[PDB]
Amino acid sequence: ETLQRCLEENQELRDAIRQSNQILRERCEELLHFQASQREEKEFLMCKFQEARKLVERLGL
Amino acid sequence: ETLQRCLEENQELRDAIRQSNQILRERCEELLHFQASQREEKEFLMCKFQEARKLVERLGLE
Amino acid sequence: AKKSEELVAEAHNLCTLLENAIQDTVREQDQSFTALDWSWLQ
Amino acid sequence: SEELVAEAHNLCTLLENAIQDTVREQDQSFTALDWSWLQ
Repeated sequence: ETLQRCLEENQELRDAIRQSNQILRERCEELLHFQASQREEKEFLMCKFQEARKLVERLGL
Repeated sequence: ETLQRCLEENQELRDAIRQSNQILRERCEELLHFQASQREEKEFLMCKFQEARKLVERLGLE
Repeated sequence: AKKSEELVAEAHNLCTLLENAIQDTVREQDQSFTALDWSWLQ
Repeated sequence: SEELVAEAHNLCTLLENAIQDTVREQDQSFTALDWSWLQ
């Protein structure tokens, strides 16, 4: 029947959204971790190139 | 009426996934763009690292 | 189960969060080393 | 609808891949370079 066909589609629709929702959720957490990794790489790189600037100046004197 | 509640929910869910799909595509494109700028930034930093290593080489031979 | 109103809200809020995570990542990265004074390279 | 559902799976897979690539590229770190010429 009509209600059973309709309920099969309903479940299929909810399963889909529920699956994407879990993917978004995990991907979002991953991207938030990547922001920490990204600020850490940059912080390291700022230090390193500040060190380089200081050496170069230092050596110039 | 139970069938009516279902067809109305199916249309709402279908609408959400249809919106959601057009949004996912846009998000994928931003990430592609973000990969192109990450790549330009590293290439730039690699030139700077190289120039700075060589300038320190130069100066240390005062 | 979830009410339908509810699955859609969740999925809407998760969409927003991903758009914002992306934007935040892109904004922090656009905060670029090229904007620094490298004229010490001389 | 079967197509909307198939497309969504397809876009999620692409979003998955796109995020993975990004967090693999940014894992090639400058911490790997030799910085000992700083002394």
